Amino acid sequence: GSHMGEEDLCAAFNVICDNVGKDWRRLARQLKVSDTKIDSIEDRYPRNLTERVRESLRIWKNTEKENATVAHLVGALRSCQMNLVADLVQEVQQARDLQNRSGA
Repeated sequence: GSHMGEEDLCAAFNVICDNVGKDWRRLARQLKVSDTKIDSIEDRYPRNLTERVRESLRIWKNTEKENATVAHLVGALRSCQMNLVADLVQEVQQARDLQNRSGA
């Protein structure tokens, strides 16, 4: 199994934290977050999404773990109506498709 893990994934988790602003509550829902949590996470940080986000991530991947690959991050981001974001992470998934460069 690879050793380092804060690589390409950095753009997938740093993205969720880069734009934020109702950006996480979108991936959070899609990642399988219930309303009892968004309401909780939101309370834990009423004026700090950058922190509440890191909270789902602990759960977010807890469910799609095996399906929480880089593609899951960007692929999921798109469902959050956040293409501009998903687009920069799309580069994340391109980190390897860039060798031959062949996306959509």
